[PDB]
Amino acid sequence: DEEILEKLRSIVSVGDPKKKYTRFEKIGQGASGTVYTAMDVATGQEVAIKQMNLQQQPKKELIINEILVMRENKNPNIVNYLDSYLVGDELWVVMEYLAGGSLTDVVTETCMDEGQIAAVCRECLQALEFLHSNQVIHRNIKSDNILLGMDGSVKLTDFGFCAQITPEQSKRSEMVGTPYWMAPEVVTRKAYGPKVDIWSLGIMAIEMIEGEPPYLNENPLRALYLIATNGTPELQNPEKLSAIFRDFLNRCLEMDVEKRGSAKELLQHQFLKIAKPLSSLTPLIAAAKEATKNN
Ligand SMILES: CCNc1ncc2cc(-c3ccc(-c4cncc(C)n4)cc3Cl)c(=O)n(C[C@H]3CC[C@H](N)CC3)c2n1
Repeated sequence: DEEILEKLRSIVSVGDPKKKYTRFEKIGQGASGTVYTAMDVATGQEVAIKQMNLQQQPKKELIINEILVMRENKNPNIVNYLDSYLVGDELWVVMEYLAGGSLTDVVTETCMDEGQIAAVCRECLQALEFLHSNQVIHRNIKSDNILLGMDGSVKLTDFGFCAQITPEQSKRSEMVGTPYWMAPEVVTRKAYGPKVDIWSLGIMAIEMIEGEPPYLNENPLRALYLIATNGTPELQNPEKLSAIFRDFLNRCLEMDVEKRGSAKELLQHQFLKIAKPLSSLTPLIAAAKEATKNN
């Protein structure tokens, strides 16, 4: 529709990004747009800006929904929205910039100890508690969507797949997310809720342990089948984990949605009590950057 486009345009101001921001440097590109780093002229704040051609963009309703969700869900454990501009047919969206890279770089190139894993899980559960208390389900938790500051701060990004629920409609039933990280009830199209994010967090903790989510060697379709049929995945070497870490994982990856922990109750779990300070993550960030120099 041209109606859905006009609705998208209406929630964005018309203006020039260069009035407030400079030193644009392209760090990425794709169909969904070009991504730059840039700087706030008045404050010196480094920012991340996405340039997007609106005409060609499919499923504009998801762009409307992401912008709306960010504007009303600002939090220290989220990669926050700063501003947006319309210029001609292109949309510019300004976000905080995190210079420490993604958690994916860390889990694929380093060995995290349990204190560092507990820290990351805590910060993520803080974001999830905030989101769920505002009836937002992320539905795409994975290390790729966890970004790190150079001080070890931990923030969640990418709200392109999130669902807003209501007491009227408090559950969803559609297969949305990234296969390896999807909870069984999502994969098999049952009525589901916020605890699907708790499952995906459990899979991300398996990333921090083993380097990959379960079945990454398989194609996405085979992985969906395996999740549906196996339920709670198995660790290669559970012997290597503490009793309290194993219990934390079990409570994230519980098949029974009523038995699975909420974000609020996992924030009280004993595993998080051994978390190291976030400064402990900066050597991992340094390692990850070194590892990925050649790409
Ligand atoms: C790793 C470098 N550090 C970093 N720090 C911050 C960001 C912020 C964004 C971003 C997020 C959301 C929006 C958005 C929101 N609402 C509507 C619309 C239309 N857009 C736009 C932007 Cl620019 C972004 O894409 N990346 C790039 C990374 C994203 C995560 C990915 N896995 C790696 C690249 C970022 N990278």
